[PDB]
Amino acid sequence: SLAQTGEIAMQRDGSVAFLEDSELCWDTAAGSAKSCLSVRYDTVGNKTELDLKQIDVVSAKGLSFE
Amino acid sequence: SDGKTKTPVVSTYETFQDGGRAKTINAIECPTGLNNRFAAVVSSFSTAGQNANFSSESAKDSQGTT
Repeated sequence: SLAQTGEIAMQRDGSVAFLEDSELCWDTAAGSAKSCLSVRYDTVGNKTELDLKQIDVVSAKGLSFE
Repeated sequence: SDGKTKTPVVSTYETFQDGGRAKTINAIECPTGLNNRFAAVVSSFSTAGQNANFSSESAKDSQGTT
């Protein structure tokens, strides 16, 4: 018996999608503090949110919105 | 910004249409959980009242006071 779990490897072609509400994280020099981000959905909004609020500052070059 | 979540401010050049009727401007659609804000600030003006056309950003027509 095989079980397709969270262990499935993410491919450089992007064919494999993340699991719902899973977090992409970085090791930071804070030691063992993780600085993560995710794409969440708020059904109480029907809107997709790219949540970066775990990261203190986001520094861009160009920046555009709608 | 200081614990409050904000959207970027967007700007429009506005004049009243002749007839002295109030100006209708549509409010931007706010993300879920945020509320609309508005501010009007003075750019060009005279005491011409209805005898003027300021609708061009590059020149101002002022025909004096009624």
